[PDB]
Amino acid sequence: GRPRTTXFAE
Amino acid sequence: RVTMNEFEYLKLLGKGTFGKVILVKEKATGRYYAMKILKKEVIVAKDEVAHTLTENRVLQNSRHPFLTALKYSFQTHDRLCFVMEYANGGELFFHLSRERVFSEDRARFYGAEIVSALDYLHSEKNVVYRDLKLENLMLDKDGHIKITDFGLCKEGIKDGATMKTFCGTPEYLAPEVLEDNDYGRAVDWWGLGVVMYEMMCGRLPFYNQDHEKLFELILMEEIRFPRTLGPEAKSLLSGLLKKDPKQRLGGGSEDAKEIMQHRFFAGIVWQHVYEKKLSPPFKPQVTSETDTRYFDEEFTAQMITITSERRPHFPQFSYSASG
Ligand SMILES: [Mn+2]
Repeated sequence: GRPRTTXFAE
Repeated sequence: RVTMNEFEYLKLLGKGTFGKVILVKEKATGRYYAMKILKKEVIVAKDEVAHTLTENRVLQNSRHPFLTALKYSFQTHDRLCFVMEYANGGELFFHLSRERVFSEDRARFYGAEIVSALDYLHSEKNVVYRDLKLENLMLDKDGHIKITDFGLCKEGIKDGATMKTFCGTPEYLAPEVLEDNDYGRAVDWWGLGVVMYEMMCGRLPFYNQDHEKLFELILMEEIRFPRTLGPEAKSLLSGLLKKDPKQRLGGGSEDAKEIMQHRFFAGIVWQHVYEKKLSPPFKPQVTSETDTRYFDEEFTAQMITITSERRPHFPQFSYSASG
């Protein structure tokens, strides 16, 4: 299982 | 006019970087919801207002069986609150972190539902979702998909109208977003290809811990598949994961309709998909509405109650559903 991810914007 | 005293505050479902989500009960009705609570202070410091407002408008302006619905949004002096449909079944991320992989038929089911919802966002609402991933695909108590988080949607996108903003989740970014040279609504099909690849293959199609190396793989490496994947699954995944959005399945004027015709979905009747008549092949084993087993025990175990430019007033933020 991959690690959990986070979104971003810019 | 709704306020925080209309709800009991039972359990922490999880905590993001700009707020928290609380499993709540509305006093007057007995109905459970998930309430997103944002300190206004935090929102403003982090330049996160626009996303929050985007989320509010997209949720107001959407109703689909596979999109998390908004019941209420309101504000207090210092806070913003979205009261949403509660996805009892947790994230598919959680489910795929415990199972190594799902069957083709299981992924077909979730795939069908996600297509139904993205189709509606694209063709009925002109919304591009842009952040499809396992973390944002949640299940309801019966095991149907509920897409959550709309703060990265783009509103107003029609036909091959382009977008410019670099955003999403790194592992999920489409090659044309990493190229930084204008992108269209086909980024959502690239995400659908990534999630379905993860469901059937057990891993992301491109991985490196380092983003810049990850992005290089995404732009340059040819897709490969486990040699047990069926040929209709492969072909679907090949089409969705074309690096050139013009060559991507769903990349033309027909959008979702091209994916809906693909032989991987043959014999799926799309209207029956929309009416929730497909048999969800995993039913969540929730004893009750406060059973949070499919949520992260990190957050579940905590027992907490808390009930001018730094803390502004958001005009016309508030909203109530049923209309
Ligand atoms: Mn989220």
